Amino acid sequence: MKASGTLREYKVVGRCLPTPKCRTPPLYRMRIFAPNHVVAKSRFWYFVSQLKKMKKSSGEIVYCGQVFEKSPLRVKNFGIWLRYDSRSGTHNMYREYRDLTTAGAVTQCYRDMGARHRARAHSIQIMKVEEIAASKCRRPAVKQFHDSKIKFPLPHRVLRRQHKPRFTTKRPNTFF
Amino acid sequence: SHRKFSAPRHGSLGFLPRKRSSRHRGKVKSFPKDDPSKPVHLTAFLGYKAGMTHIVREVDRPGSKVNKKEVVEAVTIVETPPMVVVGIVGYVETPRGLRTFKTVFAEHISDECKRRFYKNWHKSKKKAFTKYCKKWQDDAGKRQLDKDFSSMKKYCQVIRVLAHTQMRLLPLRQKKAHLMEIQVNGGTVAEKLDWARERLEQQVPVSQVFGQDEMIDVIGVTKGKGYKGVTSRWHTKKLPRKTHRGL
Amino acid sequence: VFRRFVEVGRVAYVSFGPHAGKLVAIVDVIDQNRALVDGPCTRVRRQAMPFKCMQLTDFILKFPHSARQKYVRKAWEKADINTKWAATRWAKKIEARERKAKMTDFDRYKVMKAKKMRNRIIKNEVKKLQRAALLKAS
Amino acid sequence: SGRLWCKAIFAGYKRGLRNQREHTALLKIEGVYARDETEFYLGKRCAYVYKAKNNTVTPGGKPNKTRVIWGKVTRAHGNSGMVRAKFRSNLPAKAIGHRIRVMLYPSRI
Amino acid sequence: MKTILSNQTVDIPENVDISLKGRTVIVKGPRGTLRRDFNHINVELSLLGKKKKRLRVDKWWGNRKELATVRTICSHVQNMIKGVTLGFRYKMRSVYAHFPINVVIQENGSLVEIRNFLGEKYIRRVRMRPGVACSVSQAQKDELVLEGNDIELVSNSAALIQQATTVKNKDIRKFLDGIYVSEKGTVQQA
Amino acid sequence: QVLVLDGRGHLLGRLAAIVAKQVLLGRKVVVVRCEGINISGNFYRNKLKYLAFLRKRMNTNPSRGPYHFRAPSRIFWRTVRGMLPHKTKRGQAALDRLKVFDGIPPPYDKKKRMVVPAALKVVRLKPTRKFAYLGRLAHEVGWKYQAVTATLEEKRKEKAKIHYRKKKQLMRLRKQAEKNVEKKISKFTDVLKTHGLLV
RNA sequence: GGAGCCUCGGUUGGCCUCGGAUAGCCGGUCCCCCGGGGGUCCGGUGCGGAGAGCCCUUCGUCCCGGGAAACGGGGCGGCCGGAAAGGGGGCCGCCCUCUCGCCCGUCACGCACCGCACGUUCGUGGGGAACCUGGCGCUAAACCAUUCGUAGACGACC
Repeated sequence: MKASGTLREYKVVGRCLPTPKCRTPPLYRMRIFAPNHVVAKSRFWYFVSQLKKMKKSSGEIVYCGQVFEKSPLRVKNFGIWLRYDSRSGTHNMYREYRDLTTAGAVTQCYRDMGARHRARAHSIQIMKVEEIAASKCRRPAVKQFHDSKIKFPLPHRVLRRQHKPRFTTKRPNTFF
Repeated sequence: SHRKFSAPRHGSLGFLPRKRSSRHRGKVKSFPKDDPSKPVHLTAFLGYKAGMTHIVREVDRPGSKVNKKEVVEAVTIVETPPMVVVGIVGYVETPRGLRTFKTVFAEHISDECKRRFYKNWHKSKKKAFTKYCKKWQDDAGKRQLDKDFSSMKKYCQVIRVLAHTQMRLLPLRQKKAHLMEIQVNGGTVAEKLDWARERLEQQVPVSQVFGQDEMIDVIGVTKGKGYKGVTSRWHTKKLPRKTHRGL
Repeated sequence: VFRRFVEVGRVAYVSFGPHAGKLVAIVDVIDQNRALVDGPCTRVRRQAMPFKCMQLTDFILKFPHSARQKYVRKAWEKADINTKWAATRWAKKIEARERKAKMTDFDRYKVMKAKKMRNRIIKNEVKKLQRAALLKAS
Repeated sequence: SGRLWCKAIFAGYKRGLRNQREHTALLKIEGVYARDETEFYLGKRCAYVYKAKNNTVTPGGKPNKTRVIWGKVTRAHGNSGMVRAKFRSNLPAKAIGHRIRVMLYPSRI
Repeated sequence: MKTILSNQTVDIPENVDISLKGRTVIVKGPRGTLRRDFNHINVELSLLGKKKKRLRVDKWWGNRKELATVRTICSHVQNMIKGVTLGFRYKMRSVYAHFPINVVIQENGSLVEIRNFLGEKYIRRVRMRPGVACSVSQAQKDELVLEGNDIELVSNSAALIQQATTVKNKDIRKFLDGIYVSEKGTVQQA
Repeated sequence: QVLVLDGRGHLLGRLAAIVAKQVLLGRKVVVVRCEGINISGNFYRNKLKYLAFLRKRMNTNPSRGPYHFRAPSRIFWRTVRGMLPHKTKRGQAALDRLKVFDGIPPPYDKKKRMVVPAALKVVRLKPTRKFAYLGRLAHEVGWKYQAVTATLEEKRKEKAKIHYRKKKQLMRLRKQAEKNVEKKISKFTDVLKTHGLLV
């Protein structure tokens, strides 16, 4: 699990091999977040082998599909439940974000945990991504965007293209 | 390992490159910092170390054991014949230091000062400053020197004056004078220049530059003693008698 | 102090990206550094563009903070941004930056000779204004 | 009665960090500062013009003292403006930082 | 996180007449005029309201430590309003045990002389800060009142003489001798 | 063909990196106003960072040891010297194309100065950090001409304001002139608009 | 101030300048106050009184017309301003000079060297030798040897 690129979401279902002892095994659905579907089906076995006694040698993937966003043009407040590991013991977390797709939020969560806690991607176990309303929010860094009349300027502007006219004559204005 | 008992180092590292000086005549490294409050004056002079003797005087430091008594103090005699102003030089304030702007000299220079501009006076034709001596007899030259003066009133900050001694008055063997820049400290630059221009070709006695019961600094060249070992230069302990390769 | 506020319904220009050189209206602000944006009558699909790749203008058009393309278009055409925009000093010196970029070589020669004579009438005229400026001062 | 070439500085050879391959020259042409701007210059014939002591016969002229080394622009180098060139003789190292011309005449316009 | 906005208005009475050139503010009124620079704090200073009754500072996208700079302007600008309509009056009591602190002021309240501190021969000649006018009060023996407008000067000058009269290499609990600040107040009431 | 660079508001390292490349490419550069250069970090940190440089002298003979130049121009010239292969010929041939000065000398005050915004303090710093003026740092290490240059640079300032005031007037007429010859440059202003030059 | 001969080479239109702010600037008007500054008001600000820029633009000519010019185009004498590492910068008279210079249009011509490379510049470049031609000029010093002894191993130094 290398959290490369924008993550996607996959609904992968599997089951044990059919045996004369048990006619048809039950089906197990998951929600995996992976860059490509190949490392999705691998990350699938990692979870099911610790919630069940099943391994890839005694299972079969039944459906490796990608699920798209129901409303990619709506802004949403996503609630993520984590299981990351530090250098000393593992912890449960509840991190909140604000994005357009759940995969857009999960990616954002992976960059943030790496940024705020120096945890690499192989240490984190996303367990629940729930769409919650603006009243059930808890983290203050996202509640501040709940305003029908939000209004804010752009402060002192970090001038880009600072190398295209590399040797100018005028002092570059930063107040737009 | 460490040094057993400490001991202060011999000699000073301040006066470090103990070499034969590159100047026979003492050279003023720093002049007093001027201020327009005081009237114009000189700050330096030039003299010749004659000899030494005693002095009996009445000590007047209240509190001492020697107060209101007689002491004998050793005093040096500095024969100082009056010096002759023969020129002025300007200086501009640069961020790279202090550059010399413009030099003006006198219409007539004594042969004592003209001795200095030659290495062999016997062979030379004594042609120095001749064509400069013929720059005060022409309307195209008198207005030239007026330009050189009226320029120093604008751009010069430090004005030093060029004076030389009078070797004829001395009893010495040599007759070649000693030149010296003497920083005129006083009022503003203009009156520092009018005062200096008027003093041209004139004698300047010590009473113009020093008073009595005053405290001054002496600059000069140490009495040379030649090539000396470590014991004479730095006074380090002579080794014990038993040493093989010298002590 | 600030005059242009990033708020719901401010028209913005676009600096880089595949949508550069177009106008686009801010629907709602998503993140600290990313906003949902939509220019319906400008060949710009509704999407999210970060604040780096946009330069907010001084046009405002009012509508609720999460309406769909149907309502923004009626608010874009009501205030009629396009015609007013192309009449601003900003867009006029934008369409003048491209009129110099596509200037052909023969057009470059027609503008050389045109410039040469307009720098001889102005220069000689200001020379007449100098021989009359010390005249009115002496 | 005018210049007919673009100004280009000969930066260095195609080097690694501890090896340089002198059969290829890195060229820095003025004004071009991106790979997408080098498309115009690919294939253009370049020239390092110098002058020496002895006289050399000149194509269509009198024996002067100037000599050239002809080359060509092979492919775009780096990610900003630079470009590789290949000359009929590997360029002398005393041309580093000196002006070499790139002409226009193999043009694709 | 970065808070989208944090502001703090400052209501001013009518006696004051504030004008501000950019991020520096000048204040004037009866007692004189004041002027402080704030080009080191990176805020928006907006002077709103017709007949200019209130001044507000802003801070967009500021973290914790920048938001701690929002009110310290509002506090700094209020002390300009006090130092223009009411002024500052720092009272100082010279408390001693055996040696009476002989303190005399020179040049109409601009230099402070301190003789016979702990029975010493030294004069702790203290130069005041320009804008401060010191004096010994009448109807009180061991007093030293400081006046002025800028609180950054009347207080700092007080700290000079309060740290000029310090006992060295003794027990500072036994040797309580020295001048100390006793009352921070205004010149006039309202 | 001479890059004249103004050091007012430039960061020391970010500017020296850009200068050193141009100098390596046969470009004669002059970095004027070295005392306006400012290093990042608070002042007491930078002073310590330079005082530790003054302490590295050859123990057996300091006269051969590292020459700690105190003038701001030579400090900036020193850091550029770091980014060049100054042991080789092409390195030493480079450094001769670089000429640094404190203040603005006469051969350059009447020329236009450039600005390198990729090395500009207003650009490359968050507006909460602290920075150390190279002039103040060099003075507190031994540059004994800070007072002189502060008046020589001030002198050429007011001598430039005279020129600027005589330049706005020298073009306020030019704006007023076209309003007085409008009918006879009309045929030359329209062609100067249809090809995007006077719009 | 004239032409040629060696040698070193690199370049191949110029930009003549406010200060400086960057959570702010820039230009005008001056209705305004004190001897230049402040305040004011009107405008500009993804800077167009923009370096994303400006300026100059070069095939040469010859007759004729149109627009623009007359104060212009080119010249010998003086004068001021200039010092941080100082323009061959500008002002006045001058005998001459031109409606030529630039832009629209005509007339015709200039090896049209037969598809092909170092072309086009800064260039009276730097340096060194010899020769031209005139004028205005200018007729020294250093070292040795000698002497000194304020100095000194010898040099050096006085």
